[PDB]
Amino acid sequence: MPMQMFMQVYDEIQMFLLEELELKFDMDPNRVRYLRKMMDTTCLGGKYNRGLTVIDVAESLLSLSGARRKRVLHDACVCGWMIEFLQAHYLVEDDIMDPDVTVQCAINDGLLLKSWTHMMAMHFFADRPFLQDLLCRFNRVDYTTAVGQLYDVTSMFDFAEFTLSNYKRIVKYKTAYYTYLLPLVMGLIVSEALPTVDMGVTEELAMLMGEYFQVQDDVMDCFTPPERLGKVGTDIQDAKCSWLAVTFLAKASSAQVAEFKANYGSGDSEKVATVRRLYEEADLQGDYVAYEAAVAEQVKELIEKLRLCSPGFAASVETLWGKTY
Amino acid sequence: MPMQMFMQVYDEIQMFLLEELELKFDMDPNRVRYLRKMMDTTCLGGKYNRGLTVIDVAESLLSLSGARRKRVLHDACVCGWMIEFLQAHYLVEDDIMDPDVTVQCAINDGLLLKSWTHMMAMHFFADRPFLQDLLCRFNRVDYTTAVGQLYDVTSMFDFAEFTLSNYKRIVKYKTAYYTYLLPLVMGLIVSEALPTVDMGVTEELAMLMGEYFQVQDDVMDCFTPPERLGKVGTDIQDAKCSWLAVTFLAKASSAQVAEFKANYGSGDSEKVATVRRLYEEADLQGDYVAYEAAVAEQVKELIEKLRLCSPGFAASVETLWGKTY
Ligand SMILES: NCCN[C@]12C[C@H]3C[C@H](C[C@H](C3)C1)C2
Ligand SMILES: NCCN[C@]12C[C@H]3C[C@H](C[C@H](C3)C1)C2
Repeated sequence: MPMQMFMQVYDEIQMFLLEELELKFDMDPNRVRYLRKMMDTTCLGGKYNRGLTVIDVAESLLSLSGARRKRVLHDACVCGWMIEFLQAHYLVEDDIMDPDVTVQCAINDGLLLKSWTHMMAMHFFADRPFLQDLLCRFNRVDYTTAVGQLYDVTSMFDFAEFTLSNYKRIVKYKTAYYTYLLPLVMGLIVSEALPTVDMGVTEELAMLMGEYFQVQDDVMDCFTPPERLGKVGTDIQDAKCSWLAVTFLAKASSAQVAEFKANYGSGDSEKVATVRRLYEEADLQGDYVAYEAAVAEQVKELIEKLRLCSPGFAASVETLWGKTY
Repeated sequence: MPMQMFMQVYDEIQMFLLEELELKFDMDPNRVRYLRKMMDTTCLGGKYNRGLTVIDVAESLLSLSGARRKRVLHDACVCGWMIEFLQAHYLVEDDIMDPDVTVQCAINDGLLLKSWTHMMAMHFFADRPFLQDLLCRFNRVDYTTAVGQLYDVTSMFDFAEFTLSNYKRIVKYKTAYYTYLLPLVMGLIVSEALPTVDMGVTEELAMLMGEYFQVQDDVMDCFTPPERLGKVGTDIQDAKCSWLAVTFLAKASSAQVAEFKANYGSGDSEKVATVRRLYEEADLQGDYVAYEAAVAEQVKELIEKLRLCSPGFAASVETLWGKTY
């Protein structure tokens, strides 16, 4: 029922957007089918964890507070696709980062994908009291993410910034807000229970879960072989401010730092291997286990303060945490 | 007073955005001064016709309807910078269209410039009744523009689309809405006189003025020498669906069309010259004078229907039309 309802609303949303282009923007059939294909390509095929989290938060708060149920569940599905379309937008912008009409069209796709989040919200929520508050929180998180991307992309320019506090600054702004905080908040807004939750504990839980997720992602990026990871690990070659790099630099010897600094940020297979060798000598995959355990305990503790005053909200945050854990 | 007040609010807006980054987003000084420089580079140096039009519409509707005056004029300046920042955003995206951190940063700049339009509106209008209606109309026009860019960029793929109705479809969506309609509407919203105007005549006037402007721009792009135009004309080489191309194809002989089709869309200086030669033989610069006269009359007529029920609104639309004429 969750995933099948999510896809049914996707069809309903795509139909509205495409017909709006045809009826109001004078779009010809050829371009409408092109945008249908582009929309399907960029928005489908993932796991929908962000979008399904909105649904899971909504179903809890209506059962643990008949016609209002159908409306709140449908809104949740629309909110979930807003975040999924937002995610599509970011991925397209990341592809560009890696008279050419294919680049013109990718740029155009990125803009349309973002605009579609506004168009679908201005339609399906036109008569909701929360439309303005929803758009403002959504836009604020999107800005947050663009700021986190700036931090990420410049973290090796101005190793001074290879610190744990700065790594958390990147993770929180670049990933945690739109991936963990925004799905929860949007489920609260469609359930009209926004002021009934402690946003401090909720923000802290989202920051922690995104941190937990990003550290595991950083370690897998370096040690998981390409065919099992789903991609080729690129953090070392790209000089990324990863959890491994910042943890290494704090426990490395002076000449190990010299060997790291001379090898980091290169595509040469042997220097990349030298970095992997350095990481293993420092027992970083052992520190990784301990670090995730500590965060996992901090997550396990903060969920209980949340349930003291917001019981039903907490079960979905546990469901979301299990998707990460 | 108009331009000096517009720049004073720019300083006030920049200060709020940068301090917000420092106080709320944990941004370090080095990156704040970088974003100050980026903001100044992309947003200043133009003519501010879009932003100053909002001011000119606002000052008319308060004098031709003490504390309310200062508020409406300040709002207008903020609305004007929203459009100017939106214009900065589009120009940066156009530059991209023409592990590289300069491309990463340009992409990031484009996203920030757009987000800043939301951040500055959610701040300075947080207590205004029109905040939601403003954001929805602004977002709709931005979507319109992305759609017009799609039409523009694909007009030579799928010469079938080299038609006058399609040229007007590009101009209207790609340029006219955000350059001519949006400044007028935003002046109406800060003056709270939105339902007091005939939006049909207003939309038609904006479409016409953007058409008038774009035809003159197309002709100058081809015949005005580079040092006098401010740039190198690129429409022929890029196979653009220009006013010259669509007007030529309707009055050309079969072999002149064959000579056009064989020469259009190339960077070879001699084929570009062959296209310019073809354009002159068809007396397109004479048809250009007649065409602009006809539109100019249609503009001169529709401004009077607008003043019948909306007198003060019409003087600013005349001021805006004079900026084009
Ligand atoms: N390397 C991935 C290429 N896939 C693309 C998917 C989508 C957005 C971009 C432009 C096209 C449509 C092709 C990137
Ligand atoms: N060809 C023009 C280069 N100017 C730039 C201005 C602004 C936006 C982009 C990235 C930098 C900051 C450099 C383009």
